[PDB]
Amino acid sequence: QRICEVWACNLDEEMKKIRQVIRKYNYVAMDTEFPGVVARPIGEFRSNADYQYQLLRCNVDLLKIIQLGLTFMNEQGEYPPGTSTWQFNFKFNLTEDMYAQDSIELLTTSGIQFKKHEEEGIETQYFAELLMTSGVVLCEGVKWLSFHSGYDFGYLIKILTNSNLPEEELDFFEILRLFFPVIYDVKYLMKSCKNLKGGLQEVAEQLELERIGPQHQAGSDSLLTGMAFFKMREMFFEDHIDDAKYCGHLYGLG
Amino acid sequence: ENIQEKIAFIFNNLSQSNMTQKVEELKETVKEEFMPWVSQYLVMKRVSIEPNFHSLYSNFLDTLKNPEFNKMVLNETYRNIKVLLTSDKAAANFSDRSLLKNLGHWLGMITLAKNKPILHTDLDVKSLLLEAYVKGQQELLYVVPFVAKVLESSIRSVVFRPPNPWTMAIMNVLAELHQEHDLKLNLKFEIEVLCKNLALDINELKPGNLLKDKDRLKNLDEQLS
Amino acid sequence: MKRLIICNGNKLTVCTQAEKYTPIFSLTKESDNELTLELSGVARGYYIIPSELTSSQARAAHLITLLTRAEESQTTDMHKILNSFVSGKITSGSMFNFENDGSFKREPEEAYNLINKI
Ligand SMILES: [Mg+2]
Repeated sequence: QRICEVWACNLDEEMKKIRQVIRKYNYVAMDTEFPGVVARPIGEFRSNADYQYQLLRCNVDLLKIIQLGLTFMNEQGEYPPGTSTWQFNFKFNLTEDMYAQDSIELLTTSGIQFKKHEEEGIETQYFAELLMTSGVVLCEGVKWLSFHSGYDFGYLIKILTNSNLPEEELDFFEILRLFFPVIYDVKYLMKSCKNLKGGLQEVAEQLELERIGPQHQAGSDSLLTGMAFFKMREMFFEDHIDDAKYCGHLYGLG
Repeated sequence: ENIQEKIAFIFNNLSQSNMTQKVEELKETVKEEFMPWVSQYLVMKRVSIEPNFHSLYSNFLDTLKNPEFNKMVLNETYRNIKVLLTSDKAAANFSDRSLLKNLGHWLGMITLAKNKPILHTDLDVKSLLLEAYVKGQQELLYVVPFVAKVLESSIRSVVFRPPNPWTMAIMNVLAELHQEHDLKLNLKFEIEVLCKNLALDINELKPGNLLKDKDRLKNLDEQLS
Repeated sequence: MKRLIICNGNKLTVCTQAEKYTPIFSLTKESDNELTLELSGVARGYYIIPSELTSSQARAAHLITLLTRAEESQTTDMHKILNSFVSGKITSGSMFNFENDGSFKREPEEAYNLINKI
């Protein structure tokens, strides 16, 4: 069972395993599933990277996260024996909540059970309380890997702070460097990588990575991000990633 | 023993004016081998009995800028807290109950105020409150004042400010305790003061049903004795 | 014929297509908590609000039902925006695009790029 599907019943039991994994396996590849984009900001913006935060702010504050996948690796790119990925399935009502129909249609095809989410999902406030003291956030030595994670980290900050996103992009990143001191966006690193273009699935065919788990789900996508980072780091970055050039930069934001 | 009298001399005359000078005095006097003894001396002999000089020593740690020494101090703080928690909770040990308050105040300043968490594997605060409730009334005298001193430093943290999900996790457990008709008034008044310190309203908190789940209070991991 | 909702702080304006749009009504959040309904030019001579509804949010949700031709017992994506504004969940200036049936405007290509991270 490489990917463990976490519900409200086994969240506390699976947090005990996570709290011991992070000590040895400090690289966290992650991905989230969210119901899409339904809102656009009003006004004129001085930059395209400022409109992207206000568009990000407009939607994270209104919609809620559906899934989160966490994959743990070490500096050598190796996985814990047994389970390396955890898929956290949060509470979501398809009648009382706001969503984009094209996103719900595209998530239903992947295999997301929206009736289980409504009845047996996790509360994000209880998950954030458990995640605050686990050692996965706010702790030195933990490196976070991601792929086009503007929306993914906005939803994480939304539940970790239990409030709306900061009105300014400067304050969003100030609180981002506190919970996640090190962030590697694989899509941002691909700009310096020759011939690497496309989405997660498109780019994990130039690197020749075979996916484990169902597509377009947080657990399997986060696992694919982890193999993408360590393979791309091996060919293009010579097994070393500059922290002064690539750490903390999210794709589109900035 | 001559070096022992010089570590006590450094901390005896510490102040905001000579803090930078005395940080250098420690470095040229105490070597790396004797560093674990200094962390033990600072927590046991200074932090535990001197609540007024806590920002002085917290600023000393920042000025010293030694991450290895900061982990020794944090590990020694947890070691000393757990010695008091797993002890004989007599009703006349007024001094042992004051040591836990001073160590709790110190712990929050070096973890919460520095935007650092109190790790679950190091000290599980929420289950400490639930375990003390079911153990008895003397265990609540040790834990509620100790927890209230730890959460005082949450207001000075942009991460652990009251809107934090983890801070209201603890504050909602204390709201359940405040609703108990058996909790003594001296402990009810301490929870009310903590709410005023965090600029919170005790009436606006959301107490759950954590204290009525007897099947969950039976398999609690034991941090007290 | 699409619809649009703009939330510019304390005001929620509902407009219909005409890509120009003409406002239908605006729901202003007054000082303490009061909502005020202000129908547009040709709105009072077009829509009749039964006397059963009294609150400004009940007549706003009744006009959205008349606009989107939804059933008597329904909550469209336009109602969800109205219910979020009245409870103060929309705290930033945003526009919402809707279809004629009140659901959020369909963007098949944008949703493909979001899950695929293209
Ligand atoms: Mg995904």
